[PDB]
Amino acid sequence: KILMDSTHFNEIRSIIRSRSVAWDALARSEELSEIDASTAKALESILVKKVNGKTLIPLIHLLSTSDNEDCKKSVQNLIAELLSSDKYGDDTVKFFQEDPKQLEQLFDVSLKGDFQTVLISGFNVVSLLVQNGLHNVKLVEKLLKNNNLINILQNIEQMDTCYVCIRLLQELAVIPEYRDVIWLHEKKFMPTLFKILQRATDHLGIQLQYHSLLLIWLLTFNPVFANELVQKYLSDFLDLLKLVKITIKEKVSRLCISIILQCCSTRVKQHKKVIKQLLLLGNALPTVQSLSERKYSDEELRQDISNLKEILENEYQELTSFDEYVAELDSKLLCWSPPHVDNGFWSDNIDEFKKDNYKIFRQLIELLQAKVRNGDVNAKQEKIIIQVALNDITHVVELLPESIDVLDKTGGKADIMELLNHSDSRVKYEALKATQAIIGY
Amino acid sequence: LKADQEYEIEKTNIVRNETNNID
Repeated sequence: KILMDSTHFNEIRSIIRSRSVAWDALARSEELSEIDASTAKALESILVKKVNGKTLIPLIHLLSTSDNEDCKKSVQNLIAELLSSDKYGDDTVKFFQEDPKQLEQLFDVSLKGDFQTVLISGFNVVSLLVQNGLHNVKLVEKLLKNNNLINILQNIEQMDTCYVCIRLLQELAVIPEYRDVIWLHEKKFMPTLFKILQRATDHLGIQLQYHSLLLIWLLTFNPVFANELVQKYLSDFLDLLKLVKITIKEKVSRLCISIILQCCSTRVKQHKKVIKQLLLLGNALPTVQSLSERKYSDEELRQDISNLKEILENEYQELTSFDEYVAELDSKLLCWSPPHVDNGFWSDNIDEFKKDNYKIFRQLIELLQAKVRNGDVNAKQEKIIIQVALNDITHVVELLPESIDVLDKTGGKADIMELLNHSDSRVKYEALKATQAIIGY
Repeated sequence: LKADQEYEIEKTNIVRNETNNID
């Protein structure tokens, strides 16, 4: 196979070889012809253990004729073994390149039959398509569109199948047309990649995560695909940074750093906007600063981390605390930021809050109302957000009290009164402080 | 390898822009 050295590929090959059907037995059961049985036996002796060569077509015909699951698994295992073998496999790939019918038959066999047989056939097809002559974007797209490949990729319990699929996609990503096919497959099944990234942030799993990161980086190598994936998941950069911080593998960290840099690279559209959004939401600057302080054995990973830190510092140089506050308000997430407790920041941003007919004040009132509606859950994060919103409202009422009338009109006083009866002691204290700042002494 | 591949694509695009300038 193309990546038969992987543990998942070896396990799939062993599973396929477990269900083995003899060529003579298939011929006896009218599942193959005598010449086809002889060709299958020769191929089995050559690979499973003489090369079939031109006889591989009779073996494929016998496999098609033998619809039994055991025979299909045996044929797939033999094909995978031939692909792994240096002498065999290459001849089959050359024959498929010369005759597109053989390549089409191999693609149809891929991701078909039994799960082990489907995996072995897909690995054989990937190995055949690894050659430049036999490479075909249409065959790769057809194999990816198969339900078996999607099930293997989404098989959380079957980590080996997901790792094999990710490795196959990463290997196919070298060819630009196959790279576009892999990008389309990623756009279709981004949920599997997101789940893998979340699992890595929170072995077979490590290899699968590394393969997924490599595939993501290969897709992001194209600026258009990187720009498309940037808006696909705003938290993807934060998840990648968390996984890189958690993971100690140098290769995984380097791949994550390269993927993060590609999204913020100048080649991708809206590079400055993407970098600013990442730094505002995922705290790219602090994570990069922490990574720079930490020592990394890999020189390439260290250089990538240094470049990412420099990019984050350059992006944050133009940004200010007002941009961070705006991003926090847009994300509706507040955890008692330094600007909330900074008297100078509130004094210098009081006019900004009241600007545009108190647009920021209206947004804060809407966030407080949403938190009050979400106050039934009374989650710790929700309680912290509610307390931060109450503190911001109290500050905006104490300074430039014109916003107090707007808040009262928009039900801010009613929201504060409702929060005054909240079960949480901190929320009740914050609401009482806001009420005291409103009309109290 | 991915970074080098992206550089080759960007380098080819720069040469492609030169062809438009040559045109």
